[PDB]
Amino acid sequence: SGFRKMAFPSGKVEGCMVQVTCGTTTLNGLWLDDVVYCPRHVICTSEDMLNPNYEDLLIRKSNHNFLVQAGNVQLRVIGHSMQNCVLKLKVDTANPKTPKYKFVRIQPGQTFSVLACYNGSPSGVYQCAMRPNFTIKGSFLNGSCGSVGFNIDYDCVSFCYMHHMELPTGVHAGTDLEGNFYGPFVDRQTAQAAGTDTTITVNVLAWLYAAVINGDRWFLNRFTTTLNDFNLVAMKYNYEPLTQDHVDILGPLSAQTGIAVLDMCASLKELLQNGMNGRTILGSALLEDEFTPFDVVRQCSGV
Amino acid sequence: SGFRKMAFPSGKVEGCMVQVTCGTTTLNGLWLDDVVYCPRHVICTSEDMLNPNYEDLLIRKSNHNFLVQAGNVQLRVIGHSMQNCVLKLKVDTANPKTPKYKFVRIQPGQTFSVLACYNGSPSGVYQCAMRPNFTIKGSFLNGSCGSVGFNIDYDCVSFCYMHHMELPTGVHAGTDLEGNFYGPFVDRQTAQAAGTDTTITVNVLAWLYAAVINGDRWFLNRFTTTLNDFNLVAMKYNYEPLTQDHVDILGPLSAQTGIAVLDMCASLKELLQNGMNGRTILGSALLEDEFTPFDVVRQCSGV
Ligand SMILES: *[C@](O)(C(=O)NC1CC1)[C@H](C[C@@H]1CCNC1=O)NC(=O)[C@H](CC(C)C)N1C[C@@H](NC(=O)OCc2cc(F)cc(F)c2)CCC1=O
Ligand SMILES: *[C@](O)(C(=O)NC1CC1)[C@H](C[C@@H]1CCNC1=O)NC(=O)[C@H](CC(C)C)N1C[C@@H](NC(=O)OCc2cc(F)cc(F)c2)CCC1=O
Repeated sequence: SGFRKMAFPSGKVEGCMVQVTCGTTTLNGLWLDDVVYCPRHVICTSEDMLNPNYEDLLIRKSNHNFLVQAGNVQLRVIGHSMQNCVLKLKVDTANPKTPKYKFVRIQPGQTFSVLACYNGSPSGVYQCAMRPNFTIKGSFLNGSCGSVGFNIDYDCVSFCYMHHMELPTGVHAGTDLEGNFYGPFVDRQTAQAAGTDTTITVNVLAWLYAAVINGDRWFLNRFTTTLNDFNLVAMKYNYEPLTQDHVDILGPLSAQTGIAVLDMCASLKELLQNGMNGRTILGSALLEDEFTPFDVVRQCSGV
Repeated sequence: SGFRKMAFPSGKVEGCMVQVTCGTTTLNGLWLDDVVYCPRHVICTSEDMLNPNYEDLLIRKSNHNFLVQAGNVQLRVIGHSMQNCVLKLKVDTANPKTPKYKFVRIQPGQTFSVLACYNGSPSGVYQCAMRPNFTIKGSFLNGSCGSVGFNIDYDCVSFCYMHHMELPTGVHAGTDLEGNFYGPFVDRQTAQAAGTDTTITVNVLAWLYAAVINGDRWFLNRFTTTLNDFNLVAMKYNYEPLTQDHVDILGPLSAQTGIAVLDMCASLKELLQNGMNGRTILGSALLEDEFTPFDVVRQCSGV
């Protein structure tokens, strides 16, 4: 039946993207009700970026210094504040397309859709994971800042991510919609370290289950293992330690397949220890960790 | 900056999806102006599927036998015809959300976004290639039939694909919107062969260029090659033969990188002959052929 990297439909979020301009800097804003959210570094100059005092930079700016463009229509800014690393622009006009929405801080290992935007126009949509080190493996060029990540909950959009920066590793960092960075990152042009990039173990198990449901079951061995024994081998390969919570989350996938979580851990252990010998699992020659159990169920149940 | 499998924004296509029901069969329709398009096998019973005479099956049906539901509203069917393997239902109400659109037959090697739908509700969106053997590597469960593939041309939606069937290989087949199958497939439950699944060579070169633009350039060797010499090695590995058209399409990527197409062919030759030695290119341990040159430029230029 197939297994694919799948984003949520983007339409509800498309009608929320606007253009925000301050001096020479143009980027993306999120227009919900009568508030527009964007990265505060919209106020920064080329050289301000080395060590900006946002409080002093923001103080030289008034309502009329912000150009907020929905399509071809200019909105009137009647208020501004800084919340952490986001600028909230109060506007005269409530977005008539505002969907039912929430702001959530996502946890590491969870996935969301990114609607990649330039000049407040939606460009494309792809799925990302908040990696254990609070980075994402995105596709973000000059102009993409203010692009948002989100989940759809039948009708309700859960915004979880706003894009701010690229790290030397070719990897991306940003905030929740209250403007708190995921991870230790700051919005300034300085040397910044993402930690060691550990693998989301529960996600790899979900993906090996997806493989089995789709008839790909060569990597299944005659062995079994224990939490402590598997987790000794995880540690060696920079895998997140598997917990009983993780085992319980996988139970619907165990139940559907008839393969005990611990039997799947044994298979994973030998793949980690032996490699794949030029063989592939769901069209990949490496172990994929950017699918959650929910993602696997959703796609293998048809939500 | 990153390189990712990216779909078009789906919103324009979301407002075009309806539910089509005939007897016990429910699937997806495309509502454009006052016409609804869907797979003709909507009229089929469990056993009709072995060898259906669609003409005779369609003759036992009237306008009122078709239930077309846009959200919670029933549309009135005032006409029906069969065009090849699609049913066109004429409806009283023109879709008020009809975008500027075209129907195109895509060529093999070109890519499109699939909006995976169940019960006329959009589920998710992912990018596919029409493979040389006229199959796609999708994610399609019971209920997905009538889901469409499309390109966006600034404002104009180019619908190219409607989903009909799964092949034994776990691989998918369907029609253009005039109801002509891509490839030799027929809408009946019989043993059907996709041909040998050849690699789209121009796409792999585009992807090796994308790798280089994103700073991943280990697979570059000190050698060069000729069309005829590379194409002798392509043949061995079931790669599409590279033509001077293919070379010309890649020129903007050559020009931006300073790497001659033929120098990139030499790199590809040694990867095909030597493998990757457990190394990765853009996070893949195999050679990716589902990105076109346009896709690479679009993502590496920010369209
Ligand atoms: C957005 O602000 C944006 O799109 N702005 C509109 C173009 C005006 C961009 C998005 C980046 C740009 C390229 N691809 C992206 O995702 N972000 C920034 O400009 C960041 C602003 C900071 C204040 C957060 N920014 C500035 C630079 N930071 C830097 O040099 O850090 C040290 C560094 C980083 C690195 F990756 C390698 C190094 F060796 C050193 C550049 C990176 C960045 O994201
Ligand atoms: C749609 O019609 C659909 O979603 N219908 C709504 C559920 C009522 C489905 C989509 C398929 C179903 C599972 N995943 C899909 O993508 N298509 C069909 O039902 C096809 C109808 C035919 C008339 C085209 N269909 C029927 C079966 N065909 C078959 O058995 O062919 C021989 C075969 C195929 C195979 F893959 C392996 C074999 F060993 C033999 C099943 C497959 C199919 O797509």
